[PDB]
This record gives sequence, structure tokens and C-alpha cells, in this order.
Amino acid sequence: APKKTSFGSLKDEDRIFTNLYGRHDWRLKGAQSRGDWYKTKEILLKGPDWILGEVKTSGLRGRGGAGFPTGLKWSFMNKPSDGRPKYLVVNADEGEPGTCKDREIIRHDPHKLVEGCLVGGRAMGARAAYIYIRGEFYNEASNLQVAIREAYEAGLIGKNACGSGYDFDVFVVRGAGAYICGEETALIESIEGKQGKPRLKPPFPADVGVFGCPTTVANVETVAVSPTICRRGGAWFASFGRERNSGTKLFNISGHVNHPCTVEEEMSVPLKELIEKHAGGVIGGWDNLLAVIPGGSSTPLIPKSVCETVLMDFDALVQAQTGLGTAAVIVMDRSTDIVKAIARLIEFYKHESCGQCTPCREGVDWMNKVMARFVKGDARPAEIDSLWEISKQIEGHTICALGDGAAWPVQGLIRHFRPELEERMQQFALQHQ
Amino acid sequence: GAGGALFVHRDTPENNPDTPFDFTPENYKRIEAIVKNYPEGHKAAAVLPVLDLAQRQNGWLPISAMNKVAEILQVPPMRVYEVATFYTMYNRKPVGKYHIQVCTTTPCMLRNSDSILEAIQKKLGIKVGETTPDKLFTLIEVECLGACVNAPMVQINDNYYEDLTPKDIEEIIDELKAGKIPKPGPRSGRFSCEPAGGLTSLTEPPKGPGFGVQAGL
Amino acid sequence: WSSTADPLSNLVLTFSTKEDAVAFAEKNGWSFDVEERKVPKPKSKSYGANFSWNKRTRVSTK
Ligand SMILES: NC(=O)C1=CN([C@@H]2O[C@H](COP(=O)(O)OP(=O)(O)OC[C@H]3O[C@@H](n4cnc5c(N)ncnc54)[C@H](O)[C@@H]3O)[C@@H](O)[C@H]2O)C=CC1
Ligand SMILES: Cc1cc2nc3c(=O)[nH]c(=O)nc-3n(C[C@H](O)[C@H](O)[C@H](O)COP(=O)(O)O)c2cc1C
Ligand code: SF4
Ligand code: FES
Repeated sequence: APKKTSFGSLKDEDRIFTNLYGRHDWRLKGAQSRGDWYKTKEILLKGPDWILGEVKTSGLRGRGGAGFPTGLKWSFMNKPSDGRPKYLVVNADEGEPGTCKDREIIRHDPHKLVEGCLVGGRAMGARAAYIYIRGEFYNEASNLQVAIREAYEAGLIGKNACGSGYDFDVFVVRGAGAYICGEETALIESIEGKQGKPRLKPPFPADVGVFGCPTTVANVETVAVSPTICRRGGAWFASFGRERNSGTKLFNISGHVNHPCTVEEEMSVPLKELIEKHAGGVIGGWDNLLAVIPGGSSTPLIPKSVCETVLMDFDALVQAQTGLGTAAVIVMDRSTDIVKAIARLIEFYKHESCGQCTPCREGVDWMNKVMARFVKGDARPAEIDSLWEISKQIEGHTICALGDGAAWPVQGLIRHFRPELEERMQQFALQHQ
Repeated sequence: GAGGALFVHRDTPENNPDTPFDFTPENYKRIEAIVKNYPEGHKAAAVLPVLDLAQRQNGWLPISAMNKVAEILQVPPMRVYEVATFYTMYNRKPVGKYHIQVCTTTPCMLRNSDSILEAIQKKLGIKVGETTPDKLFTLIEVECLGACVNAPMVQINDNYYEDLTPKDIEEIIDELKAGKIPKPGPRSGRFSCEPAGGLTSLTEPPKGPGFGVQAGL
Repeated sequence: WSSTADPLSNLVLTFSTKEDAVAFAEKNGWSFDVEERKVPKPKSKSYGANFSWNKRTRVSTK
């Protein structure tokens, strides 16, 4: 029966990150026993065109959160060289609240990331790979360095990588506490010893990137699944999930759940099934659920009426006036102050703005002040529409998407819990005469 | 909240350009290794690693150390000032021996990070911006240290302590001030981000190499 | 206060072209000096030049 209509209930043998919980040896020997570094020399000898074709057939979309088609994005580096070196940059900043998958990939399956770096660099002709990891992940970075040393000694990377005759280097670069440095151009600035301020596009990194050289920035999960995709083929990955939503996904479920956890599941699994299956359900029962933030703090929240039938993919969540994001599910029950949580998120965005452009730099602080007043109820009902207009002005007028990630939660809160705001304002007006 | 720290440097006897700072020979070897990781003509890419190494050697970053990094990398000192004042992991004032960082972002907030903050407050008798009189502990608030699943969590000197109850964090503080080394990780009997319910996934033994490989490879 | 004795100290005329001004000055009998219009030259701006691989145009800050 082709054209599956129900998604989820993934089997263990179909999973990619078979050591997500660190229950097996993360070193080279354990990874090799688990299928890593298996005839990767043959994968490299197939040529960049074959790898790009496999990635395109796989239907993989960017796991950083934007869902850009990975094959089309990687094909931009398939140009002949113009004298400059070519680089691959692996995004390990992992800044969203609610997101924990890349940390586990780095700490427990580092050789998977290293092999993916090698495969992707060969596919895009990159000379070396720079892995930019946040400085808070010190032990994770040291584990990654140990894995890279093990790969270097085994001849898997370096000169004559895996005997394929292709030279490749893997470098680990640590940032210092900056959520904006996860954005690709801001990350490139952070690597080059400058402030973590995003660059205007165009030019795109494929034209002008790190050190002014052609560059591709890819998420850790996107890089770490490429060797398995090439080993099993594009078709195997493609079968899972809906059309244009292919493959497997890592889900982080936190907040008001009985068993907050990071789990691997098929793409188009319904949110209710995922929560009641792996997270142990909502604290106090499913009927106690108030709202869910499906894709990290940048995506708008959805109320209970939407979570019982929505699918955890890009298109389904877009239809639900939200986004798949990083697949970071944050669950809030009916005991939660919904305004206070969004105010805390807006405070996070106010503290994480790099301040380069006017709309983010001032408007995000303005919305932070307005929502701080909203939490107490000191404002007036017309200020709700005022804040909606302020958010609209910030959105689409900024250099990078941090403004989008600050505006969207406010829009979702105003869309779905306006009566709560009005009721709090009315209570404040009563109490303060 | 408004950031308490300022972004203008005024010379003090404790912190001024004549403050003695220099890199140890081992640190200079490490700096050489760091610098050889970038292409020639782009030495400025090493500003962040060398500045972090200076902080790790000294504990914090006096302006003399920042000037030294600028001189070593042949970078104007203002660029190093920009880097040091942009990134929050850099300490431009002295901190305690154990820098306690408690995540209070919404995912951790929902799991009662306020209880952890208050327990630390009443165990140390200081606020979220103060240092203990013995200069052992410094407590601050941070944003999303990347362990939302294991909320509530706390970082102390690049070590993670998660799945915290007030008594657990107080015990960690006791054994920290006793000179012991507390084991980083969750305190609820779960090793990592796995569900506490009994490992709902990844139960079968992992498949051997080449198990799912296609033909023609 | 500031005093004056020439009646033409505040007289400023506006013309659409240089030839119109010249004709007005000639028919009014005034000796004139004409200065050619200065236009800023077109310039080559490139945002990507701020991040050059080998050129000096690379910026050290944003
Ligand atoms: N994983 C994490 O920790 C975080 C993830 N995010 C997610 O990042 C998303 C926004 O990121 P953006 O990079 O701004 O999205 P984007 O759509 O602008 O770009 C996504 C990728 O596709 C490339 N791309 C996009 N359009 C292109 C074009 N016309 N030509 C060539 N290349 C193109 C971009 O260079 C980039 O690499 C958000 O939706 C958010 O969910 C946000 C914060 C943290
Ligand atoms: C403010 C901001 C922060 C971001 N932080 C990260 C991050 O920490 N990790 C990440 O993988 N992507 C992050 N992104 C999205 C990156 O643009 C994305 O990862 C990059 O384009 C890689 O594309 P990919 O998903 O195809 O791998 C961030 C985006 C923005 C706007
Ligand atoms: S939107 Fe904010 S973070 Fe992004 S470039 Fe503008 S000021 Fe910086
Ligand atoms: S919300 Fe606490 S680690 Fe992210």
C-alpha cells in the first residue's frame, strides 16, 4: 500500500541516531560497530554529482529550522573554482529555547557528524570544515575534538581522507555566549574574529562567505544524516513522512509533560501522538493542555483546539499559522500564565538582539516593555492592536530573522489569547481604581 | 532586565593598562596552535579563542590582557574591545571561583527554576548579581544554556547540573565549597535526555555496518 | 546691530537654466561670473567588497 496516510511509530532499525541516549560507546570503535564510516571511501569516489543527486532525491530540508531544500542549497557550491578555497561550516550554536537535539548529536554521535562533514565537503568541493559550537558546550566540544583526533589517526580525515585521494580538514571553533551567532552570516562574522552581526544578503555564502570564500552553512542534524542517506539512498529517506516533508526528525519535548525527553520520530507524526507516546502525556492529563509552542520560541503558539489534529511537519504547521522550526515542542498546561511565558520569551529576544539594525534594536525592546506592562495589566485594550502593528513593522524590515522570531510569538499570543489580556487589563483597572 | 554592567572602561588601580598580564609559554604554544587553524592573511580570526584562553588563564579579563591579545594578533585594540563587550561569556570584572549560572528561560521557567534560584539565594545569602564575601561563588541569570529537556538546570564553570531540586543544588553547593568535584549531569537518576518512563525508543540492539546499504555502493 | 548701505545685499534670483540667468544679467547690464554646475560622479558600490578574500577593501568592523 503506497502513499502512506498515517505517519509515526518509527521502528528502531529505521532510526539514524542509534545512540541518542549515550547508551553505547561514542568513540570510533562504537560508531564503526554501529555502521558509521562504512565504505565511505566508495561514497567519496562516486563524485560530488552523485552525492548531490542522492541528497536531492532524499527530499531533505534544512534541519536548522527554515526547511530549505538541502540538495538545491548544496548544489550552489558545484561551480568551478575561481582561485579561492571552499569551506563547509557546520552550525552547532543551537540557540532556540526548547531545543536540545544538536547537543545530543555532538556528545553521543560525534563520528556521525565528522563523516557527514567529510561527505558534504566532498559533495560541495569544500577544502575543510569549520564546526562552530556554542561555548557553553565545553564537554561536548571536547568529545567532538576527541572524535576528530580518532578520525585523524585512523586516516578517515586529513591527507588522503579514507584513501579516496581527497584532502579534508575538520576544525572546531567555539563561540562565547551569543544566540545571534547561530544565524549563518552572524556565525561567519563570529568565526572571523568580529562581532556576531549578520550580513545582508546578497551576496549569499555560496558567493562570499567565511574569509570571503564560497561557503555553505548547514545544521548539525542536516550534516549528520547525509552519510546515512547516501549509504541507504535517497529513496529510503524519501518514503518517510508526507510528500516534500521527507525523512526522520529529532523532537525535543519540554515544559509541562511527565517525561521531558529528546526522541527520534517520523516527520508527519501528529503532535498529540508524539506527546502521549514519548513524553508521557501532558501533566494532569490531555484535557489540562492549554497551549503548545511546536518549533521553538520563534514559532507562534497554538491552542488546544489545534494540537489534537495537527501534524509535525513544515506544511501542516504552516497551515496552522505556525512553523515546524527546530521541532522543539514546549507544552504549557492550564496552570500556566500564558502572558508571562511569552513575556519571558520576548525578554530573551531583547537580551539576544545584536543591535545592528533599527527595527530589531529598538522595536524588540519596545515590545519587551509593552509586554512587561501587559503581564501586570497596566495597559489599555487599544495597545493590543498597537503592539500588533509594532510587530508588523519589525517583521520583514530587519536584516536577519531574529526580528521575525521576536515578532511571531507576540502575534500568536495576541491571536489566540486576546480575552486573557483584556481580562487582566480590566482586573488591573478595577483594583487600581 | 536591564544589564547591570557598563560598557565604558575607567581606569582603576586594580584594572588599568599597567596591570601585569602575560601568557605562559604553554599558553603561547596553545596560541600558536590556535593561529595555525586559519588561512594566512586572516590572523584576526583568532581573537575569540585567544581572548577566551586569556580569560581561562587569568580568571577574568583585565584591559591589559585585552591589549596583549590585540598586540599578539596585530589587531587594533578597539576590535578586541568590541569582541570583549559583545560576547557575554567574557568576564570584564573579577568573578568568584565558581560562577553559578541558572537558566530562567521559559522552558526552564515552567519547571520551577525560581525554586532553584531561591534555594541558591538562601544557601549563599547573596543576590543574582552579587559575589560571596569569601569570593567563592558568583550567581547570575542566563538564557537557555541548551538543556531545556533537563530543566531545571544550572551551569557552574562549564559543567552542567540538571534535573535539579532545591536540596540537590544545595548539596552540590556544599560539596563545591568542601573542595570536592561534583559529577555533572542530571540528578534524578536518568543519565541523559532519555525519557524517565523507561526508554520508549531505541530498545533493540543497534544494527551492524552495511545493514541498510543499497546496491551499487 | 548690523547695518548695510547696499540695497542689493538680499536679492537672490532663481533660474531654471544657466542661459536664462545669463540673458537676464546681460539685458540688465550687470557684469557676471558664471560657474559650471558640479555633479557628483557615479560611484561603484558593492556590499560584498566589505568581506574580500584578498583585497584591502575588507572591513574590520560593521
Ligand atoms: N536550530 C536553532 O537553534 C535555531 C533555529 N532557528 C530557525 O532558523 C529559521 C530562520 O533562519 P534563516 O536562515 O533566516 O532562513 P532562510 O530561509 O533565509 O535560509 C535558510 C537557508 O537556506 C539559504 N537560502 C535561503 N534562501 C536562499 C536563496 N534565495 N538563495 C540561496 N540560498 C538561500 C540560506 O542561505 C540559509 O542557509 C527560523 O525559521 C528558526 O526556526 C532560529 C533560531 C535558532
Ligand atoms: C537569530 C538566528 C539564530 C539561529 N541560530 C541557529 C543555530 O543556533 N543553529 C542552527 O542550526 N541554525 C540557526 N539558525 C538558522 C540558520 O540560518 C540555519 O541553521 C542555516 O541556514 C543552516 O541551514 P540548514 O537548516 O539547511 O542546515 C538561526 C537563525 C537565526 C535568524
Ligand atoms: S534583526 Fe536584530 S539580531 Fe538581526 S541584524 Fe537586526 S538588530 Fe541584529
Ligand atoms: S530554556 Fe533552559 S536551557 Fe534552554
